[PDB]
Amino acid sequence: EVNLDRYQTALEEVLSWLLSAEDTLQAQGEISNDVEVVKDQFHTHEGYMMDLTAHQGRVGNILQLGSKLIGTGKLSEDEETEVQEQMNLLNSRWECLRVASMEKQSNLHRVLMDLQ
Repeated sequence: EVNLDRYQTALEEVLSWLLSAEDTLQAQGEISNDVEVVKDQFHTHEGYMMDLTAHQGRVGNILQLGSKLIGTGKLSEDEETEVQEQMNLLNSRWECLRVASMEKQSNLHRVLMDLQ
């Protein structure tokens, strides 16, 4: 029961962080025509990908905890359904950010190999 609570506490935290990191990526806007802003944008996004990587460990940890909870057989019908929906969401929201962050990294690095 404390498992099911420690899990759900980490889930809201990572999930919230995930909406925030989306927020951040979608505020960044467009890559600069100015090679000077671009380099800044590039070195900023590299700290973003460092941050991404660390939170990738948290997402997996919650995926492990969630799964094992299901696996114990010790969850009720509803409890299981919910842990199941939560991991869909965690999987899908993570992958959506992870892909856009990788695009951005590529577009940023490509536009600097060009211009800088």
